[PDB]
Amino acid sequence: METIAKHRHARSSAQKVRLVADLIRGKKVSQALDILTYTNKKAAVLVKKVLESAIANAEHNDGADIDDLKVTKIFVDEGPSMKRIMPRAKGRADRILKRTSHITVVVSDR
Amino acid sequence: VTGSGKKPWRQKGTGRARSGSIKSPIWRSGGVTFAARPQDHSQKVNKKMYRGALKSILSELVRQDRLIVVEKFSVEAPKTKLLAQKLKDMALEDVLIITGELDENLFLAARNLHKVDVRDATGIDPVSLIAFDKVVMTADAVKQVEEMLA
Amino acid sequence: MKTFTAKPETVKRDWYVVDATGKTLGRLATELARRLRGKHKAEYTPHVDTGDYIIVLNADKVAVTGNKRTDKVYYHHTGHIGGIKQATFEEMIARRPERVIEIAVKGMLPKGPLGRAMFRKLKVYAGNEHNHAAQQPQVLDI
Amino acid sequence: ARVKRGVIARARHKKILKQAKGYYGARSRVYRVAFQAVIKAGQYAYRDRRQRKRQFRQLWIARINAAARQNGISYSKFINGLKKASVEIDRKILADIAVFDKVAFTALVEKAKAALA
Amino acid sequence: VTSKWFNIDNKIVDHFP
Amino acid sequence: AVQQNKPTRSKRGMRRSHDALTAVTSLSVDKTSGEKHLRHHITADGYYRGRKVIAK
RNA sequence: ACGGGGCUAAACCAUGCACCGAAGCUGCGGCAGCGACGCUUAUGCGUUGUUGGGUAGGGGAGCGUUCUGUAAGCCUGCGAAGGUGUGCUGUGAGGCAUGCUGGAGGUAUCAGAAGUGCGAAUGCUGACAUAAGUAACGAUAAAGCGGGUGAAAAGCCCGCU
RNA sequence: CCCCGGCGAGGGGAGUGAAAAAGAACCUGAAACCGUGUACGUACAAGCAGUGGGAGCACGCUUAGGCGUGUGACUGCGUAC
Ligand SMILES: N[C@@H](Cc1c[nH]c2ccccc12)C(=O)O
Ligand SMILES: [K+]
Ligand SMILES: [K+]
Ligand SMILES: [K+]
Ligand SMILES: [K+]
Ligand SMILES: [K+]
Ligand SMILES: [K+]
Ligand SMILES: [K+]
Ligand SMILES: [K+]
Ligand SMILES: [K+]
Ligand SMILES: [Mg+2]
Ligand SMILES: [Mg+2]
Ligand SMILES: [Mg+2]
Ligand SMILES: [Mg+2]
Ligand SMILES: [Mg+2]
Ligand SMILES: [Mg+2]
Ligand SMILES: [Mg+2]
Ligand SMILES: [Mg+2]
Ligand SMILES: [Mg+2]
Ligand SMILES: [Mg+2]
Ligand SMILES: [Mg+2]
Ligand SMILES: [Mg+2]
Ligand SMILES: [Mg+2]
Ligand SMILES: [Mg+2]
Ligand SMILES: [Mg+2]
Ligand SMILES: [Mg+2]
Ligand SMILES: [Mg+2]
Ligand SMILES: [Mg+2]
Ligand SMILES: [Mg+2]
Ligand SMILES: [Mg+2]
Ligand SMILES: [Mg+2]
Ligand SMILES: [Mg+2]
Ligand SMILES: [Mg+2]
Ligand SMILES: [Mg+2]
Ligand SMILES: [Mg+2]
Ligand SMILES: [Mg+2]
Repeated sequence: METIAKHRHARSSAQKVRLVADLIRGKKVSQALDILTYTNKKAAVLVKKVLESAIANAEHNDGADIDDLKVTKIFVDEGPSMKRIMPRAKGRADRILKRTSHITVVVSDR
Repeated sequence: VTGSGKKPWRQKGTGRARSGSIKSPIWRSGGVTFAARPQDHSQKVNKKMYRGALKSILSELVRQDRLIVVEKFSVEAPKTKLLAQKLKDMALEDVLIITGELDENLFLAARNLHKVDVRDATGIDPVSLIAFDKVVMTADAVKQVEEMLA
Repeated sequence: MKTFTAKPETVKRDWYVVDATGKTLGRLATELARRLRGKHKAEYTPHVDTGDYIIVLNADKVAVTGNKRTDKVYYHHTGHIGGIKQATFEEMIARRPERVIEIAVKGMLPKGPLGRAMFRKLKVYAGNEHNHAAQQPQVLDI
Repeated sequence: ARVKRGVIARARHKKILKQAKGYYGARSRVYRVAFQAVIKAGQYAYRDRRQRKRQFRQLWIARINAAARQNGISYSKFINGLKKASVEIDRKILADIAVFDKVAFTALVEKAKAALA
Repeated sequence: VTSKWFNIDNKIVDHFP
Repeated sequence: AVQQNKPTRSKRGMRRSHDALTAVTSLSVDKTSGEKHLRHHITADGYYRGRKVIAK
């Protein structure tokens, strides 16, 4: 059994969130939850909510058991950007890109 | 093209390719380089070359036996049902009817049939003869076209 | 049919021992390089090391003709600016007897990761004895 | 009649990018860099169809030179002796015998030493 | 624009007469 | 100063080989409460090494 | 200031015979141009001789794109165009068949007309990279703690300094 | 309608529909660009990154055999448009 949880349009760039997701790839959800609780990164809060939500989709929808779930597959994708303007000196202006993400977690009991 | 003749930026100093108009064809929304005007495509064909090519067409229809000659062709009422039956007896699907004078009823009978054209000897043209599969000429129409090509 | 190519994992290599007393430096080093590379075998392949292992004894008794004994100079540069150092043939035989033969054989081998693998099959000693009695080297009058 | 370049341009760009498979970096991804790479690789293939006939002969020579010297004769004297004995065997074949039939390559050398005598 | 004041300053720009 | 050529996507990923985060090796378990915490830190309700230090 | 190692010949002079060495020449297979001559062409074939590096440039012969007729025909919800793989095929531009996606159009042959082919123009428009998770976060007037709310409080509210 | 979440954003089911990877950012959905997984290579090795030769490995196919596909240690030649 495989179960998905996504967070589309998460508000942080993919490179920052990929640092956190690489900590929990392949771990059991028990170890994954307490690793995410003691890293001081904003992306760890985002990733932890998608993980706790995938776990919940497993019992309600799929009827799995938490004791033997593993984080089989996790990845982050680049999302759309919101383009802004940053006025610079001597009349020039720049282009700020506020980058977003798509966080996908997949838990499997096997 | 609707726009202004203003130069978008000055000639030197900008670091951009030289531009002189927002309506040039290089730009998006600019003019077409060799834009079209309305045209007349009609050609000249000599009178003798035109008439010499109807004779080739006519003598070639006879060779491939697509020219059928009769003496009377008419329908008694302007009804597409009648002309349809008459053509089935002669075993004709699509056909160009050439008659000496345009019958008032044969014209109104044939114009709902898309595979049938009724025409006068004065108005036969090269593309009609080649196009249709069979040509039917009444006898009074053969002598009218023979003199016209002389 | 394609040409035969020697395969790196089935080549046969052998051990030889050479005495270098009274041999001319360069006229010995060419026979070493010839067999280190494998040119004496019908199975020679350019991209395979098909040579043999060679032990050179008495490296400090090799000979040069003419005035090369005191006039042959070995230059090298240390990398730091002004670091050009030289030694004559006299001085290197005194200090590094084995280095003299290895410099000569090394310039005569191909350059690249395979020519550096051929150079590892040359064992050079300044004395008369060697520790490779287990390899059972044959004698070569080369 | 306005004609759009969309379908046709894509086919012709995808043809060059298909021959550039295995190339490092932008040379297998970007059309501009991959077009030059495919052209330069066709010049090498043409030039190296001539060198394949030289690199292989140069290798056959050197295996005959090595097998002949085990029978006490050099290459130049062994090749001369076979012309004097009217033997028309190929260098591609002679180098083959030198590896697989060492007793038949010997018999050739007696034949060449005899005529050379 | 055009500046980049050091592309207008002619001590910096007009250096080789 | 500015680059003369565009650095590739391998030079970018090699530079980031040192950018990874390290997970906390272990969490200590409280003597009485039985709950995990960072070592040398009070737990989430004020137990530290058995006794309750923050009665809040 | 031999390409290097090295060389007292592996240097130089003289003689000689071998061999190596090119996309030169020969062997074998194939294609095309131009002549000469003939099974007699019918515009082609056969024999033969010969030629076949190319910028500016001149001459010849073609591929594919959109549109008009042939076509109220022909293919297509038993899967069209488009997209993405695979195989075969032609000297080339290319063609053909088919797996998956797609979900309604396409169009032989032979003629006709061109907004008919793009890597460059500091080309134009849109998207997306690089530097790089780097500089910076806008006056060096300054904060500290307790309580409250709240999913969460350095910054909000209340209080004392 | 249910479930995680902050009475969120976002998602997983259920249901509608021929189709929901038609879900409102909605026909088709290319390329650049960015990722996850698997096979092979890569930490003594110098340069337009290919080309000719070529071992080994991995997966298929069929054999009383080496073929196909992917990778490419080592090696001759090679200074983009
Ligand atoms: N260098 C100064 C003065 C300056 C403004 N514009 C200039 C043009 C040219 C030379 C100097 C200047 C500045 O940037 O404020
Ligand atoms: K205007
Ligand atoms: K009508
Ligand atoms: K299709
Ligand atoms: K451009
Ligand atoms: K970056
Ligand atoms: K500041
Ligand atoms: K679909
Ligand atoms: K894509
Ligand atoms: K190579
Ligand atoms: Mg500023
Ligand atoms: Mg201002
Ligand atoms: Mg400039
Ligand atoms: Mg317009
Ligand atoms: Mg007139
Ligand atoms: Mg030289
Ligand atoms: Mg010869
Ligand atoms: Mg040759
Ligand atoms: Mg030739
Ligand atoms: Mg020519
Ligand atoms: Mg049409
Ligand atoms: Mg089409
Ligand atoms: Mg055009
Ligand atoms: Mg160009
Ligand atoms: Mg855009
Ligand atoms: Mg930028
Ligand atoms: Mg830096
Ligand atoms: Mg810094
Ligand atoms: Mg800073
Ligand atoms: Mg401030
Ligand atoms: Mg406070
Ligand atoms: Mg449903
Ligand atoms: Mg539709
Ligand atoms: Mg879509
Ligand atoms: Mg290594
Ligand atoms: Mg080393």
